[PDB]
Amino acid sequence: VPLRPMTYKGAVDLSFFLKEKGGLEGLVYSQREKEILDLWVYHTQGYFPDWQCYTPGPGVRYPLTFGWCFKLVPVDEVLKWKFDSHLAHTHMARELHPEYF
Repeated sequence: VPLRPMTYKGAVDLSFFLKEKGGLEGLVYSQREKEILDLWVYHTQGYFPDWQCYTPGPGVRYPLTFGWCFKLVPVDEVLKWKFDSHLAHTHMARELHPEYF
């Protein structure tokens, strides 16, 4: 498909797709593993890969983009992808760090 920007509408439906149909959930996070993912999504769905960002360490990393419903939790610093459907409702990345926005 053609080329388009991530949108909340889109982000949400995506968050679903991946959860619902396959294993991102609980996947150890990594730089490349992210990146790969980006493109993948892109090739898959023509989203310009500039929307997959999370808040900085320590602890739980919150997706920057409102409506992308995955965060990165620690293991016991090591991060695993986790799905959470409330980040559809709460834009955590925002109260935590309104500076960027």
